[PDB]
Amino acid sequence: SKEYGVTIGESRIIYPLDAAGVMVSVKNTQDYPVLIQSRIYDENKEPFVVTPPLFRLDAKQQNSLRIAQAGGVFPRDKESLKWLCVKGIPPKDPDKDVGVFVQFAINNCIKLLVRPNELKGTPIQFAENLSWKVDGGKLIAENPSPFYMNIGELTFGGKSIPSHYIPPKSTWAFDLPKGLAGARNVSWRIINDQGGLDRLYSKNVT
Amino acid sequence: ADLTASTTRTATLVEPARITLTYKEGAPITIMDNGNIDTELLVGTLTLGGYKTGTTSTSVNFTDAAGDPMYLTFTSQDGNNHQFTTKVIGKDSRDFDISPKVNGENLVGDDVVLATGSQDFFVRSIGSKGGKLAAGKYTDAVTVTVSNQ
Amino acid sequence: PARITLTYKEGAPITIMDNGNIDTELLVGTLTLGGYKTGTTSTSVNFTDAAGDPMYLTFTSQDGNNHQFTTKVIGKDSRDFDISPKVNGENDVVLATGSQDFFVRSIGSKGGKLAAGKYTDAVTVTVSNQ
Repeated sequence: SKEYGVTIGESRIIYPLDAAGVMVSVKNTQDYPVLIQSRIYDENKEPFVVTPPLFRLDAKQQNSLRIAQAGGVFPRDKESLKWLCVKGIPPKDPDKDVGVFVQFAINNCIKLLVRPNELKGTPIQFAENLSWKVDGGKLIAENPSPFYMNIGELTFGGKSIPSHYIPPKSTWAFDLPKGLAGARNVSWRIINDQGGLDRLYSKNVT
Repeated sequence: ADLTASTTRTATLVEPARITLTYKEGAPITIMDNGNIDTELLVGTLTLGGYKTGTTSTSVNFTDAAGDPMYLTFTSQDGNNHQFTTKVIGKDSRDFDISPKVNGENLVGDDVVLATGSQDFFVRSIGSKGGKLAAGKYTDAVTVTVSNQ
Repeated sequence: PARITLTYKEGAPITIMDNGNIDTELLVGTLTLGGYKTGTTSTSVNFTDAAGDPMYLTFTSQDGNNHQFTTKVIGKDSRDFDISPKVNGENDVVLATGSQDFFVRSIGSKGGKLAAGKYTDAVTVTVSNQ
């Protein structure tokens, strides 16, 4: 067996817009040293600086990364979403058969939620305000709040739906597995700012 | 005699993002009489863990240098660039086939919630579209990217 | 005339482990008690909260699902020996002159897996023999 693991000390970063920086811990949970390669991507999967961008982290050790905003311009009436990806790069390493040798590396990615000070409250204050419709074969969540509604559990007609975030002041369309005909109740829970599953809300679709 | 004061304070508890991967090698691969390898061989078994319940199969992406959507490509080490492809598949709780993204696309099944605790994926051989695989050592270096909810 | 003051310094965020509990002996925060009479001792100090569990201060989740964890309250005298004030009625050292820090140290989940988020406790101190 080959074993790999990378732990980031939080499951999301709430980055107060225009703050100088935040620290996040990364932990090499393995028995060999790794290189820790840290990168930020925009919401599309592809201003913020992560220091150090590459460094060695010995077996079982933990270090801190600093995420710093240097300039850039963000809307103030909603959160913005970026992604911080932390990759653990492990060390590198018959006239009749095909021998197969594969090395992996984990790239652990978490949401970097840029939050204007101008917004009032937090997502758990508004989690109940999601509304739901079925249209064009899909279940549609509308989020009137200025926060990403980071759904962590979603059930429609008693069937689990793979969650995804609902962007602020906008919507998200979820695919429906078979046999949901005439389903009515949607129950969901968001993930709070600290990564925990929040309380359960329920409503019927329109 | 008695004097008092009071205050109400808050503690913050966080859930980190922990990801693990265990890879258990499969059997060596025999070249058959006509020179092909067999399809659907268990090349190895990947167990992804540490993730929070609710994490989905579309949030997991296995990538490599060849970047062939839906496949991981293994390449000889002998300079001749013999290749074969494999797929990455697992089972959901109903025993239907599912797959994580491989080089950005899903080969099979709908998006599903990963099994609680950990999820097994199987690397299974497809074939070579080149034909004529030589005996030898074949490698790939695969990044598993998990986009935490 | 004497006035008791109780302030607090939050410590680091607490990491929930894979098994849903927290580690022991984490510095959850520091309570600073001041204003008591010269000579006041630790058995004259009683920190209480709603849960009212003897020896422990209990922190409870704000999400209405009632996750809780317990903590203990221990300070240090100038020999670095532990000072144990009563907590909900149960633990003897002279407090430092003027004011005394008390460290709130983690024990564990009261049961079940803890959900990340904010947890609260409203604490009262009663200082007797003043």
